[PDB]
Amino acid sequence: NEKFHQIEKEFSEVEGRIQDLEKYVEDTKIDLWSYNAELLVALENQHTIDLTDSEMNKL
Amino acid sequence: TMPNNEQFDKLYIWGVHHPGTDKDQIFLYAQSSGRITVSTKRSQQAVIPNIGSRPRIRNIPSRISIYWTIVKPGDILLINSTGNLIAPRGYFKIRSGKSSIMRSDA
Amino acid sequence: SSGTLEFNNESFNWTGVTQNGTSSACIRRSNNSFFSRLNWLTHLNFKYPALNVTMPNNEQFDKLYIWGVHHPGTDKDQIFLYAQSSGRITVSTKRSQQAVIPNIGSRPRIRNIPSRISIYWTIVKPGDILLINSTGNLIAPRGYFKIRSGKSSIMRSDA
Amino acid sequence: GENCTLIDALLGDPQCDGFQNKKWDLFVERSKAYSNCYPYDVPDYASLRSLVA
Ligand SMILES: *[C@@H]1O[C@H](CO)[C@@H](O[C@@H]2O[C@H](CO)[C@@H](O[C@@H]3O[C@H](CO)[C@@H](O)[C@H](O)[C@@H]3O)[C@H](O)[C@H]2NC(C)=O)[C@H](O)[C@H]1NC(C)=O
Ligand SMILES: *[C@@H]1O[C@H](CO)[C@@H](O[C@@H]2O[C@H](CO)[C@@H](O[C@@H]3O[C@H](CO)[C@@H](O)[C@H](O)[C@@H]3O)[C@H](O)[C@H]2NC(C)=O)[C@H](O)[C@H]1NC(C)=O
Ligand SMILES: *[C@@H]1O[C@H](CO)[C@@H](O[C@@H]2O[C@H](CO)[C@@H](O[C@@H]3O[C@H](CO)[C@@H](O)[C@H](O)[C@@H]3O)[C@H](O)[C@H]2NC(C)=O)[C@H](O)[C@H]1NC(C)=O
Ligand SMILES: *[C@@H]1O[C@H](CO)[C@@H](O[C@@H]2O[C@H](CO)[C@@H](O[C@@H]3O[C@H](CO)[C@@H](O)[C@H](O)[C@@H]3O)[C@H](O)[C@H]2NC(C)=O)[C@H](O)[C@H]1NC(C)=O
Ligand SMILES: *[C@@H]1O[C@H](CO)[C@@H](O[C@@H]2O[C@H](CO)[C@@H](O)[C@H](O)[C@H]2NC(C)=O)[C@H](O)[C@H]1NC(C)=O
Ligand SMILES: *[C@@H]1O[C@H](CO)[C@@H](O[C@@H]2O[C@H](CO)[C@@H](O)[C@H](O)[C@H]2NC(C)=O)[C@H](O)[C@H]1NC(C)=O
Repeated sequence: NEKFHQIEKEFSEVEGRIQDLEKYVEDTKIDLWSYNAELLVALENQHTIDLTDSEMNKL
Repeated sequence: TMPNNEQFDKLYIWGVHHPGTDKDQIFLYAQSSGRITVSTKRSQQAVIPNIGSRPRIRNIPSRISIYWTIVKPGDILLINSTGNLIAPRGYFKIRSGKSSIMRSDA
Repeated sequence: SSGTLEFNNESFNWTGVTQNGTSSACIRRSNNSFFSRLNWLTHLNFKYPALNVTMPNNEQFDKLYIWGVHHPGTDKDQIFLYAQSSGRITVSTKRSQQAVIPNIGSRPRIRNIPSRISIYWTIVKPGDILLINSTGNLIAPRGYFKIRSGKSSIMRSDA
Repeated sequence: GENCTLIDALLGDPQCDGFQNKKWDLFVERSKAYSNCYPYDVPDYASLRSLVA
């Protein structure tokens, strides 16, 4: 899906509160999505193995 | 005064000149202080110049502070000043779209 | 996040003013005193000349300057400390500028002091120059803080 | 906008006269960009940059 305009994620200056919050938000998002990606890949690969073995046993 | 009678928001970019010394202020504006109040029906911004020396950049020890003001349709932009005003020449069409900016050397 | 109070004194040319002002609320070793890292500037011979002081940055790290503005409680206090009914402080660099105006007025007494100090800070990158311009009420800095980029933090706890 | 920032093209820095009245979808700011006109600063610089973008 498309995403066009977002917050800034790199900073060349020292601003404090808002910078801290933006970094926290992006980091939280990244960690949650990485967790989701690892879990989805693990689950889908387990399902692939299971379906192949099930087809062998079916035959 | 400047009215807004079109059907889109208008964006005004203006500024305030902080000269470096007092003789510069008297030379450019003939009075030791300015005051700029730019306002509309739903907004007002007053800015006061700060005469003082800044570290020279391109041999300039003065500065310009840039401000902006958005004016919705049917509204009126009012500019009130006694000096040090860096006035606008017109307006920017401000659209609502899917554009963005990105810093890259690619 | 800096994680250090590394402080390096610097020698500003406060010619024409009385440095090292003190107070009876800030008691240090049974003596009237003040913040250790700041310098309270008062008049000298009933004259507060126009301060215009430059300080370059020629090292390879960012410098952090902590300074302040003194809001006295009354008008006679302003005339007593600075010999003129108003101040104005413009601290600037090539990429920044901050102008602060004192607000003479009475505040609720704290440690019997009805005046106040507003603390400001200014970061100066290498190759830049710090410029201080003032006519009074300046609580000048004494030097700079090394500002590091690290994995330090702060936490409020009674543990 | 290789030698120009969006704000410079906005105000009208003389090296940016190409960008007058131009539209876009993505503005590419270079690390070589620099301003050459009168010295200035913008309170809420990031906010004006974001809304203009
Ligand atoms: C307050 O003090 C500052 C610095 O102490 C003053 O700024 C400095 O002014 C001098 C001369 O006006 C500048 O030197 C000049 O440099 C140019 C560069 O080519 C040269 O052509 C001149 O012959 C002269 O050497 C110096 O660059 C400048 N420093 C900074 C950081 O801007 C300032 O003028 C003082 N304020 C007042 C009101 O006097
Ligand atoms: C905002 O804009 C208004 C509109 O011009 C300004 O009001 C005008 O201000 C000037 C100078 O401040 C006044 O001129 C003086 O008026 C006195 C009145 O006694 C006269 O004796 C002087 O010789 C001089 O002419 C002018 O009268 C005044 N106009 C009105 C209708 O009040 C105002 O100064 C502006 N303020 C800012 C902050 O920009
Ligand atoms: C504006 O009004 C306020 C309050 O009405 C004034 O502040 C008050 O000043 C009085 C006397 O200056 C303070 O009382 C003193 O308390 C000390 C405490 O030990 C005592 O030693 C003195 O004998 C006296 O009783 C009072 O605490 C203080 N109140 C606050 C909240 O600070 C203020 O001075 C007025 N401003 C001017 C310009 O007069
Ligand atoms: C920023 O720092 C500069 C550098 O000192 C200050 O400029 C100086 O300001 C004083 C008082 O404002 C001026 O003294 C007066 O000058 C007039 C000139 O006609 C003279 O007739 C008076 O008897 C008195 O001596 C001084 O000339 C001036 N220097 C320069 C080079 O302009 C300025 O006041 C400071 N501003 C702030 C906001 O700190
Ligand atoms: C103001 O007080 C500071 C210390 O609080 C003085 O700093 C001393 O300066 C001299 C040279 O000027 C040095 O030899 C000392 O080592 C410094 N002492 C400390 C503790 O840093 C400063 O001299 C005082 N200035 C005036 C005008 O009294
Ligand atoms: C962007 O800026 C650079 C540097 O200001 C330009 O490179 C200059 O090109 C001119 C002529 O092409 C030369 O006279 C200069 O000597 C060059 N600079 C240097 C440092 O050598 C470049 O042409 C600019 N490009 C655009 C598109 O604005």
